[PDB]
Amino acid sequence: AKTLLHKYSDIPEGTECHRKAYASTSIGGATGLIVSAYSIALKPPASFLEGVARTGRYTFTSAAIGAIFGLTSCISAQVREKPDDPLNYFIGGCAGGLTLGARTRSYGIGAAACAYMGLTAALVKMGQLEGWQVFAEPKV
Amino acid sequence: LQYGPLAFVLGERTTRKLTETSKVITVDGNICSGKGRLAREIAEKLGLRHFPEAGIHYADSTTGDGKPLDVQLSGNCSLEKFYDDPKSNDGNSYRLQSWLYASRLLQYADALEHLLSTGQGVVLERSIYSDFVFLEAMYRQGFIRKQCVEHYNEVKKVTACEYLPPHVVVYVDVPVPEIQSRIQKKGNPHEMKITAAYLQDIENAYKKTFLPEMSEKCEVLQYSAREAEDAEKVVEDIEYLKCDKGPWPDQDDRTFHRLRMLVQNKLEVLNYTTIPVYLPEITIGAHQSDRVFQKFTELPGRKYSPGYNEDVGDKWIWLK
Amino acid sequence: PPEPTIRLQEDPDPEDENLYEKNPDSHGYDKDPIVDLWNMRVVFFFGFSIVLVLGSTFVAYLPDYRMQEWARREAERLVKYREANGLPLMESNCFDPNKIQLPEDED
Amino acid sequence: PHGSPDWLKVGLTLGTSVFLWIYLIKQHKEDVLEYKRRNGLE
Amino acid sequence: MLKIIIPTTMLLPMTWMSKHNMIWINATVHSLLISLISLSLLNQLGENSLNFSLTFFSDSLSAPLLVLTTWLLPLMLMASQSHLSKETTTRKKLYITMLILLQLFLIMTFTATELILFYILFEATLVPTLIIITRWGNQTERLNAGLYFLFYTLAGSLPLLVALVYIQNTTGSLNFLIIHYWSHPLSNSWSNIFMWLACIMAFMVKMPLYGLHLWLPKAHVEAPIAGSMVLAAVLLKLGGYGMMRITTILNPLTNYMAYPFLMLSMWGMIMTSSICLRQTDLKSLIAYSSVSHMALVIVAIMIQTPWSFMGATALMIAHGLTSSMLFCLANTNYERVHSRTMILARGLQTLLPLMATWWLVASLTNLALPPSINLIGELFIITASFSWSNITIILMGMNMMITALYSLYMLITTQRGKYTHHINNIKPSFTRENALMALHILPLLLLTLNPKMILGPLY
Amino acid sequence: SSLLDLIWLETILPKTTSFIQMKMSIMVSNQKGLIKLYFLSFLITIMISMTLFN
Amino acid sequence: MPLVYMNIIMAFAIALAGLLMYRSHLMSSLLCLEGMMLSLFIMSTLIILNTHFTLANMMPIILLVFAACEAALGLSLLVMVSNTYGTDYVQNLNLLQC
Amino acid sequence: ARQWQPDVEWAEQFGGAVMYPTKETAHWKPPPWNDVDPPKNLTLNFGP
Amino acid sequence: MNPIIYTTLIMTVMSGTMLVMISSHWLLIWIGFEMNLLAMIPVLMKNFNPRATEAATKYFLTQATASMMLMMAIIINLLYSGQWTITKMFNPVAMTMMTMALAMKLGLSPFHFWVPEVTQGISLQAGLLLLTWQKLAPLSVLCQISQSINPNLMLTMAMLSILIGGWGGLNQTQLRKIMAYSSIAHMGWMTAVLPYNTTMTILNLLIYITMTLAMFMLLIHSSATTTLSLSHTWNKMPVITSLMMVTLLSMGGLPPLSGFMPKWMIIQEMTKNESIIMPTLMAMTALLNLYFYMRLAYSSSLTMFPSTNNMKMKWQFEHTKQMKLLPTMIVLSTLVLPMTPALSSLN
Ligand SMILES: CCCCCCCCCCCCCCCCC[C@@H](O)O[C@H](CO[C@H](O)CCCCCCCCCCCCCCC)COP(=O)(O)OCC[N+](C)(C)C
Ligand SMILES: CCCCCCCCCCCCCCCCC[C@@H](O)O[C@H](CO[C@H](O)CCCCCCCCCCCCCCC)COP(=O)(O)OCC[N+](C)(C)C
Ligand SMILES: CCCCCCCC/C=C\CCCCCCCC(=O)O[C@H](COC(=O)CCCCCCC/C=C/CCCCCCCC)COP(=O)(O)OCCN
Ligand SMILES: Nc1ncnc2c1ncn2[C@@H]1O[C@H](COP(=O)(O)OP(=O)(O)O)[C@@H](O)[C@H]1O
Repeated sequence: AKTLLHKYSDIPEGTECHRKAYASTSIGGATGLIVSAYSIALKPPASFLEGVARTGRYTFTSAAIGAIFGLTSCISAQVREKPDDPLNYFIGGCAGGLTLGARTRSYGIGAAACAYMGLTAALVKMGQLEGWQVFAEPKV
Repeated sequence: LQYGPLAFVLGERTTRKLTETSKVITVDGNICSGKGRLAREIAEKLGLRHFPEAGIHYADSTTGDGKPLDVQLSGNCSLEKFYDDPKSNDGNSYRLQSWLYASRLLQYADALEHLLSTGQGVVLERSIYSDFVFLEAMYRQGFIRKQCVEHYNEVKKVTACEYLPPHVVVYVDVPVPEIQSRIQKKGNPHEMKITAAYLQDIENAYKKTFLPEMSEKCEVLQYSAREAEDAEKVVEDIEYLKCDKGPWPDQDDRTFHRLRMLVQNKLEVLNYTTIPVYLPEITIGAHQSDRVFQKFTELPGRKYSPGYNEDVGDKWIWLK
Repeated sequence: PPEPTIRLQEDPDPEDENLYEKNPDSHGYDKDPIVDLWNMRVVFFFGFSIVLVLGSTFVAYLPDYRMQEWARREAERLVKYREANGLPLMESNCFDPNKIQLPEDED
Repeated sequence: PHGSPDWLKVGLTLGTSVFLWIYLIKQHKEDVLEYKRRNGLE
Repeated sequence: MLKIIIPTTMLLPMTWMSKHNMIWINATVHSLLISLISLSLLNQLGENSLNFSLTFFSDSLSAPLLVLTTWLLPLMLMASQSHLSKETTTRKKLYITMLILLQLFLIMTFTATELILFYILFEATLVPTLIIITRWGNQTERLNAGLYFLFYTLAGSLPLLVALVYIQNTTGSLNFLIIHYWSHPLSNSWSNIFMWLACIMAFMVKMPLYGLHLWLPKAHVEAPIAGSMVLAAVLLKLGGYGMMRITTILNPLTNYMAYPFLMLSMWGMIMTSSICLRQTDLKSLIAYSSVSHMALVIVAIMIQTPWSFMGATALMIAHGLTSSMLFCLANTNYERVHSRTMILARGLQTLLPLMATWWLVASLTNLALPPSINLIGELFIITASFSWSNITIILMGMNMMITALYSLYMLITTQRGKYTHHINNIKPSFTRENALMALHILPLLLLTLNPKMILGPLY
Repeated sequence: SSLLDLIWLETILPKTTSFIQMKMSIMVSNQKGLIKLYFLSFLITIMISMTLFN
Repeated sequence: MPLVYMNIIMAFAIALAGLLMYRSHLMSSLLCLEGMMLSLFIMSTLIILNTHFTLANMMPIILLVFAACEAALGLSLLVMVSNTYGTDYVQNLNLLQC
Repeated sequence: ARQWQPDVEWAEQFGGAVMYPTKETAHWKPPPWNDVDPPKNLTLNFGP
Repeated sequence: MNPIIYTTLIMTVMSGTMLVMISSHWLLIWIGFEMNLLAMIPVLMKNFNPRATEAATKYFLTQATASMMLMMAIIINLLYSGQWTITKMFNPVAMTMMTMALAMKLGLSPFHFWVPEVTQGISLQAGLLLLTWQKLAPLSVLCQISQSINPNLMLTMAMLSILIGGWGGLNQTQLRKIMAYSSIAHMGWMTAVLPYNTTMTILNLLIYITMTLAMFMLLIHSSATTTLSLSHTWNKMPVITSLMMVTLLSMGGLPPLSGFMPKWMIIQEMTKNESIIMPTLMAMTALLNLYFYMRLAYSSSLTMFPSTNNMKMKWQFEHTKQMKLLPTMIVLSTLVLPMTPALSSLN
C-alpha cells in the first residue's frame, strides 16, 4: 500500500540514514515479493523448494538494491550539504544499479543499471521538487 | 440469383433433386487401358454426364474461351518431357504431378457442383482419389524425392478431407505385357519410352493401396479387359448394387448446402494447393513470377473481370 | 545427393542494354527516337530558355519591396536636418524617457 | 460471366441519386428561409 | 499560396491519365512551369511577412526553400528516367505520385502558419520517402535503412507533439505571429529544461546532430537517386527551418542549454570530415560531408545572431544544391559500373572529359571556393562563431582544411590516374546527364550574383 | 570511423533498444497457454488491486 | 453490515479462489462457478428480504434461471471437450498459446 | 544490375511458430494449414 | 449451421448489446451481458474443430467469471445503498470489483491472456465479430460510470495493456494473434482517457472499429492467416496488398492518416489535465505496434516473396462473393483526418 511510501517520505532527506535505509529495504522487499509471486504463478519451475529459493533470491536482490540506493543517496545528501539536489539521487540510484550488476555478476548489466537507475532516480527527485504528477486527477 | 444463404432460405433445397440416379462414378485403369471408352459408354447408357480426364489445360477450358493457354502461362510442365527425361534436373516431374493433382481437384469440384445443382450424375476418370498411384510409381522409380511425396501427402490431406468419395469405383484390369503391346500399337513416340518397371509399380499401387481402402467405404467392381467390352453387364451391375455403406446416406440438406457453397467459389477449392512450403521443384522466384504474371495480365480477355474487357468486345462497360 | 542444386525457378539476370547500339543520337531519354527527341527538346527549352533565363531576368528586376533606397533617402534627409540644426546625429535612447514610468526602488 | 447492363439496378441507382440531390437542395432552401425568418433578416 | 498548391495537386490526375510513353515529358514540363510560378514568392519585404491567409504565409526564409523544393522535382524526374526503364507503367506512375506527394507535403510544410499543421506535414513527409526507399531500392539493406530512418525521426518527434499541445494549453495559441508577438522569457526550471529538450530534439535528430546521425548514411546509400537527392537537398533543411522558427520561445534558456549541442556539433564536424578521408563508397562520403555541413548549420542556429541566421540560410541552400549535384554524379558513375566503389573505376577524365569538368565544378563548390554562396554562408557563420568565442577559429580552420582535403581526394581518385583496363562498358555521357548537371550548377553561379535572395529575413 | 561510429554509437541507442524490446517481447509472449497459470495470476492481480489502490 | 453478510462474502471469495486455482478437472471449475452463483443468490435474497423491497423478489429467480442456463452451456462445452480428448483435464487445452 | 528481392532462405525466417526462436519454444510447431487437428461400441456378455 | 439459426444468433448477440446500452437497471445490464455470452458461443464454434471448441470454452470460462464478479459488485452496491440505477457507484469496494469485471470482459491487462488464444482458435469472421462488436457493451458501461472510477487503477491497467500489446505483437507470425495484441493495445489507449473525457473514448472506439473492420475484411478477401501465406498475395491481387499496406500505416498512428486522430486527441486532452508523463510513455510504447505493422508491410507489399507454380490456376478465377463496404471502410480508415473537428457531434 501507500504506508511504506509514507514511512519513507516522512523522514527528512538529510537525516536518519538508518531509517531511510530500512524503509528502502522494506519497499524493495515488497517489490521483490510481488515479482516472485508473478514469476511463480506464470512459471512453476520444478517444485516447491526451488520455487521458494527463487522467491528468496528475488526478494533479497530487490531489498539489497533498495537498501544500497537509500543509504548512498542519504549519505550523499548529508555529506554534500545540498539537499533537494537530484545529483544525490542519481549517485544513490546507480549505486543500487551497480549492486544489481554485482549480484547478477556481469559488468554490462551493471553499467546499464547505473545509467538507467541514476537517471530514473534523478527524474523522481525532479518530479518531487517541481510537483509532476504521474497519475493526474481530472482537473477539467 | 446466384446460390447462397438467401436461396437456401427461400427455395433452394437440393435433396429434392436427388432421384436415386446421381451416383457419382469413377473409372480407374492403367495407362493405355480401355477405361476411357468404358467410362464414356456408361455415361451414355445411364444418361449421366461424362467428364473427360483432366489434363494440363483442363482449367483453361472452363475460364474465358475454351482455348488452352501457353505452357509457360498454364502448368509450366509437359508430359512429353517427363517421358523423355523422367529424371530432369529442373524438377519437371513433381511439378507435373502437382499440377495434375490440382487439375483433378478442380474437375472434382466442378462435377460435384453440377451434380448438386442439377441432380444429373457424372462419370469421371482417375480422380483426386487414386491420383497417388503415379506419385508412388514415380517415387519408387527414383524420379522424385521424398520431400515431394511429403508435400503431396500434406496437400492431399488438407484438400480431400472436404469432399464425398464416389459411390461406385470401376476398375478395368489389364496385364502389363498386353498394355505394353497396346502402347506399341498406339504410335506415340514419347509414350514408347515407358519402362515395364514403371507400369508394374503403378499396378502394384492400385491393388495394394487403393482397392481395399475404397472397398471399406465404397463399392468396387473389378473388371478385366474382355468382360469390360460389353457395357450392358456393367450397367446392370451398376443398378443392381445399392449404396448403404458410404457417407452419402448420412448427408442431409444442411451438409449439402455447405458442400454446394464449397464447390462453387473455386478460389476456396484451390486455396491449399499453394501452401507456403518451399520445394525447389515448384517454388518460383520473384522476378520470374512478376514477368509471367504481367504476361498473363496482357492476355486479351484477362486484364479485367470477364464482362469488363472492351478488347474482346464487351459493350456498355461504363454502366455495368 | 540427387538434389538439382537449384533453390528455385528463377529468371537469369538480364544484361544491361545500350541505348546507343540500337539508336545512335540517343540523347539518353527514351528508347523510342521520337519521344526521346521531343523529351530532350522540351527539357532543354522549358528549363534553359524559359526558367533559367526569364525567371533570372524577373528576379533581377524585382521592385524594391524591401525599401532600401527609401531608407537611404530617409537617412539622408535626417542627417541633413540634424547637422544643420546642431543635433548630435543619432540619439542613444530609442524612446523618449519622458514616456517611460520607471519603478521607484526606495531601497 | 455473360451479362447485359442490368437496367433495373441502374435505374434504381440513378433514381436514388436524383432523389437524394433534390431532397438535399430542398432541405437547404428550407433551412436558409427558416433561419432568415427566425433572425428577422428577410 | 494556392496558386502553387493547386497545380501540384493537379499533377496527380495528369500523371495518372497520361499515355504510357508520355508521363516523363508531361511531368517535367508541368513541374518546370510550377517552378516558374514559385519565383514570384521571392519578392519579399523588409516588414513582417507575406500573410496570404489564416492558414499559409510566406517569408524570405521560406521563399528560397520553396523555390528549391519546386525546382528539385524536374531534376529528380530526369535522374529517375534512366533506371526505371524496365518498369511497368503503373509502378512508374506510382513513383511519380510519391514524388508529387512529397513535394506537396514540403510546400505546405514551409508555409504552415500554425505549429500543429507544421508538425502534421513535417511528419507526413515521412511516408512517401519511406515508400521510395524501401520499394525502389537496389540492395537488401534498404529495409533496415528505412526502419532506422523512420524510428529515429519518430522517437525524436513524439515528445515535440506533447510539448506543442502543452504550449497551446498554456499560452492559448500556436500561430507563429501571436507566438512571436506574445513571447515571454523561460525561467531556469527543470520543467522548462525538459520542454526545451522536447522542442529541440525533434529538429536536432533530422539535421542530423552528431551522435544522432547514424540513420543518414544508411538512408542515403540505400535510397534510389531521386530519394537521395530529396533527402540531401530539402529533408535535411526541415530541422533547421523548425529550429529557426521555434527558438523564439526558448529564450533565455538557450544561452546555457546550447552548450552540449554546440560542443557536439563543433567536434562532430571534425569527426565526420576526418571520416570522409577514409571511405570506400562515394555515397557514404557525400552523406558524411552533408553531416559536417549540417553540424556547422546547427552551430550557426545555436549561436542565434543575425549573421548566424543569414549564414545558416545561405549554407542550407548552397548545400542542398551541391549535395544534389554530387549524388547525381555518383549515380551516373554507378549506372555504368554497378559497383558504387571509389577505387574500381579510375581515370574517368580521359574517357569522359565534360563529366570530369562537372566533377571539378561540384568539388570546387563543395570546397567553398569564393565567391560562391557556400563560402558566403561558411564565412558568415565563422565570423559569428568568432564573435561568440575567439577559440572556435581553430576548429573552423581544421574543418575547412579537411573539407578541401577530402573533396580533392574524391575528385582525384575517380577522375585522375590510369583507367581500369578490364572495364570496357563506359559509354559516352548522354545529353540527359549533362543537362542534369548543368541545371544543378548554373543556379548556384546565378545566385552568387544576388546573395540577398537567400540571406533570410534578417538581411 | 570504426570505434565510435560503427560500434559505440550503434550500441548506445539502436542496438540497446532492439535488444531490450526483443527480450521483453520474448518474456511477454512465452506463455504455454495453460489457464491454470493465467487464473492464478488473475487471483494474484485481484488481491493486489483490493489492497494497494484503497 | 453484520456478520452473516461477511460470512456469505467470504464464501463467495473462497469459491472464486477455488475457481482460479485449477488443480485439474474443469468440472470442479463449473462447480466453483455454481457455488459463486449460489452465494450470490443467498446474499441478494437476504438483502432484499431485510429491506422489504417487494419488487426485487423477482431478481433471485432471474439470476438463478440465467446462471443455470449458463451452467448447462458450460456442461455442454465440457462434454464436447471430453469427447474430443477422452477426459476433462485442464492441461489438455494447450493447443492455443500466447 | 537487378533489384534484390527476397528468396527462400530469407522467407523462411517468417515461417516458424513465433519470431525470435528460443530454447523453450524450439519444439513449437506452426498450426496446421487448415485449423483442424487429427482426431487420433461396447461389448456385452449376457451369460447364464 | 442453418442460415436462419445463424441470423437469429447474430440478432440475439446484437440485441443483448443493445439491451446493455439502453437499460438503466443493473439487473437488465447483467441480463444483456448474459444474453450476449449465451448467443456468442455458437458463432465462435460455427466451424467445428478442436481449436474452436478450446477457444469457445476458454472464452466461456473468462466471461462467466467476469459476469459473476459484475453481479457481486451490483449486489454489494445494492447492500450499501438501495439503488439499482446505473449511476455513481456509491462504494469503494464495489467499484473496484466492477472495474475488474469490465476489464476482464474487455481483455485489458492483466486480464489479456485469453484474447490471443481465442482469436487464434476461431475463424476470421468470428475474430472480426469478437474484436469489433464485443467491445461496445463494456465500454458503454464504463463510460456511464466514468465519474466513479479510481484514476490510478484505470490508468495502471491502460498503460499495462499498451505495454503488453506492444511487446506481445513483436513475437507473432500468425496474423490473428497480431490483431489480438493490436486490439489489446488499442483498448489500453481507449481506457486511459475515460477519467478525463468519454467523447475521446468513443472517437477512438469508432476509429479503431473502422480500421479493424478494414483489416479483417482485407484478410478475409485474401484468405491468409499466416505471414508467409499473406506473402503470396502480391502474385495474384497486388491492389489488395497496397491497400493493406496503407491501412497498416494508418493503424500505426502515422500522420496524416486516420489512425493519428485518436492518439493526437487523447494526448491533447490528457495534457489539458496537467498529465504529461503518461502520454509520452504511451506514444513511445505505440512505436512498438508501429514496428510490427512495418514488419508485416515489408513481408506483404514492399517486397516480393517467392511464389509457387499452382498460383497459375488461381490467376484464372475471380472471387464469387464481393464484400460490401470494404471500399468505404478503407477510405474511412485512411482519409478522414481533415474532418477531425466533426468529433464535437458527441460521436
Ligand atoms: C561560356 C563562355 C563565356 C560566354 C559568356 C560571356 C559573357 C559573360 C557574362 C557572364 C557573367 C559575367 C558577370 C556580369 C554580371 C552582370 C549582370 C548583373 O549585373 O545582374 C545581376 C542580377 O542577377 C540576378 O539578380 C540574379 C539571377 C537570379 C537567380 C535565380 C535562379 C533562377 C531560378 C532557377 C531555380 C532556383 C534554384 C535555387 C533556389 C533558390 C546583379 O544585378 P543588380 O546589381 O543586383 O541589379 C540589377 C539592375 N537593377 C538595378 C535595375 C535592379
Ligand atoms: C547520445 C548522442 C547525443 C544525443 C543528444 C545529447 C544531448 C542531451 C543532453 C541534455 C543537456 C543537459 C541537460 C540538463 C542541463 C542543465 C544544467 C545541469 O545539468 O547542471 C547542473 C545540475 O546539477 C546536476 O547535474 C543535477 C542533475 C543530475 C542528474 C542528470 C544525469 C547526469 C548524466 C545523464 C546523461 C544521459 C543523457 C542520455 C539519456 C539517454 C547545474 O546545477 P543546479 O544549479 O543544481 O541546476 C540548475 C537547473 N535548475 C536551475 C533548474 C535547478
Ligand atoms: C533521438 C531520440 C531523442 C528523444 C527525445 C529526447 C528528449 C525528450 C524530451 C523529454 C521528454 C518529455 C518532454 C516534456 C513535454 C513538454 C511538457 C513540459 O515541458 O511541461 C513540463 C513537464 O515536464 C516533465 O514532466 C518531464 C518529465 C520527463 C518524463 C519522461 C522522460 C523521458 C526521458 C528523459 C531523459 C532524456 C531526455 C534527453 C534525451 C537526450 C537524447 C537521447 C512541466 O510539467 P507541469 O507539471 O505541467 O509544470 C510544472 C509545474 N507544476
Ligand atoms: N499421375 C500421372 N502422371 C503422369 N502422367 C499421367 C498421370 N496420369 C495420367 N497420365 C497421362 O495421361 C495420359 C492419358 O492416360 P491413359 O489412360 O494412359 O490414356 P487414355 O486416356 O487414351 O486411355 C496418358 O499419356 C498418361 O500417361
